[PDB]
Amino acid sequence: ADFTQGADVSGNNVTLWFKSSVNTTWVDVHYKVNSGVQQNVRMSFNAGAARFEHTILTAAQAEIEYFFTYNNGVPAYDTTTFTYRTNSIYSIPASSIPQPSEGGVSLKVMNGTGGAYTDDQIYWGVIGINPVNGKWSYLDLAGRLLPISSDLNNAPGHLTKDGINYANIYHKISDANWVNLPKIESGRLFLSVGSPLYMKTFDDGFAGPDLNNPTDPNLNIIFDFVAFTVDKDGYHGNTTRVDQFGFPIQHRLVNLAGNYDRTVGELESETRSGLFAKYVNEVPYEFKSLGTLQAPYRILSPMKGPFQEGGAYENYFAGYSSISTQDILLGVGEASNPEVCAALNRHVYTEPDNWNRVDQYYQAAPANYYAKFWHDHSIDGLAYGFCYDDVNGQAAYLEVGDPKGLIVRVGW
Ligand SMILES: OC[C@H]1O[C@@H](O[C@@H]2[C@@H](O)[C@H](O[C@@H]3[C@@H](O)[C@H](O[C@@H]4[C@@H](O)[C@H](O[C@@H]5[C@@H](O)[C@H](O)O[C@H](CO)[C@H]5O)O[C@H](CO)[C@H]4O)O[C@H](CO)[C@H]3O)O[C@H](CO)[C@H]2O)[C@H](O)[C@@H](O)[C@@H]1O
Ligand SMILES: OC[C@H]1O[C@@H](O[C@@H]2[C@@H](O)[C@H](O[C@@H]3[C@@H](O)[C@H](O[C@@H]4[C@@H](O)[C@H](O)O[C@H](CO)[C@H]4O)O[C@H](CO)[C@H]3O)O[C@H](CO)[C@H]2O)[C@H](O)[C@@H](O)[C@@H]1O
Repeated sequence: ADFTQGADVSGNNVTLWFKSSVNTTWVDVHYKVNSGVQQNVRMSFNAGAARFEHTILTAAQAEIEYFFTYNNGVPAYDTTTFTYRTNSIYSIPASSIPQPSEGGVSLKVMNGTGGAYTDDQIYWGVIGINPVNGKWSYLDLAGRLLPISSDLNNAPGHLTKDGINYANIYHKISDANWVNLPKIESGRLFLSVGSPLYMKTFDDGFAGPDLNNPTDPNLNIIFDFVAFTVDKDGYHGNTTRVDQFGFPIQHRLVNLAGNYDRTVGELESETRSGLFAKYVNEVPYEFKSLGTLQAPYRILSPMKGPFQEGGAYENYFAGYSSISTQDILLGVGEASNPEVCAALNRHVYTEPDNWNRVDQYYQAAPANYYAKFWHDHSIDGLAYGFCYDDVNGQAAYLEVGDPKGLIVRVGW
């Protein structure tokens, strides 16, 4: 008659839930709040979560004693009495992932902020190219890629900030448990806390946040994103700190055959405030302001800071190679070759025998210590700290040919 049960807390409310693994079509919950009149409620079935739920208002502060009556076939059964009063990305059972449709992947955006934000305060949006017709599109909750356009910015329901209209392509975590992510080219899953992002869409693309612009509408918004392509060869995706860090993210990919289940991202035990505080202590002086200039919204990548052309540290790599600091940090020009770029960022360039020896990376200056930071505080030391961190398999990148589920957790 097995079941799992629990009490989800959100704001001042407590949602009792009952998930049956048997032949159950109805569930009554019987509860007492600080020993009051016994409430007996026929619970509602939440299809997305595949569980019965009943929300008790303004009771998060209270003591709740509850048990359930449920059927298993014809007869009814009672559970024992439970009492109120993990959230880990690993706690989502693979068995609970719904089968994706049309060669897609089931996507869950999960709230891991430990009470910092509620589900209805975390926003997400998927934008990318639909390979069906090559049209730039956004994902709806039905799993459909809808074409974006300039008109979308002004369509009914559009967003507005300081008198300017922006496409409303975003959803709240509270809007869905799972969404089908169909095949998509250069997709991005934008994530933001407190508000959506404000990004102009066009008939042939969109303009994202410009962290070099003092008046960018997203400068004072805490956001991040995951990148993915879903094609005939399956799911391929990553988190990235190549441009900025907004908040901890974990990215778990699970396959159909049941032999692939991998997760990359910041360690779940790292806190956002922890990371800002450690960043300014751990990195050498030249990299410190990357963590302060646009605090508390983000930590900046070096080329968005004083390592840029004309900046105070525009010659940070000067003695080490003849190749410019800017070429190195962005993997362009004389550092367009991935292995060269990688070795320079890691300070192993002058020792070819060490290019693929992880324990020798970042052992002397000058080096990309911003990139090093993300490796030090990420699962399995994997991170996209700079553009070519995938050299020697060091990036927070995952792929599988038969994807079932992708879980993306917003940490804090
Ligand atoms: O790095 C310095 C420059 O950074 C730029 O901004 C970055 C921006 O370009 C990047 O956008 C991501 C897209 O590049 C990415 O699109 C994917 C392709 O990268 C990729 O091709 C592979 C290729 O990697 C390999 O070499 O050969 C394969 C042969 O087929 C090929 O498949 O193909 C993918 C499959 O189509 C394609 O999706 O998509 C991502 C989203 O999914 C984008 O995030 O993102 C960076 C981080 O945000 C940006 O820094 C600047 O524009 C430049 O000025 C800088 O010099
Ligand atoms: O300046 C150096 C270069 O930096 C480039 O930006 C990279 C960006 O390219 C990288 O995007 C990844 C892709 O690497 C990844 O590609 C997959 C292939 O690796 C695989 O073999 O094929 C599959 C298709 O089946 C591809 O998906 O795909 C993911 C998901 O879309 C992308 O996120 O990510 C880096 C970290 O953000 C980023 O720095 C830039 O694009 C180059 O133009 C530039 O020369």
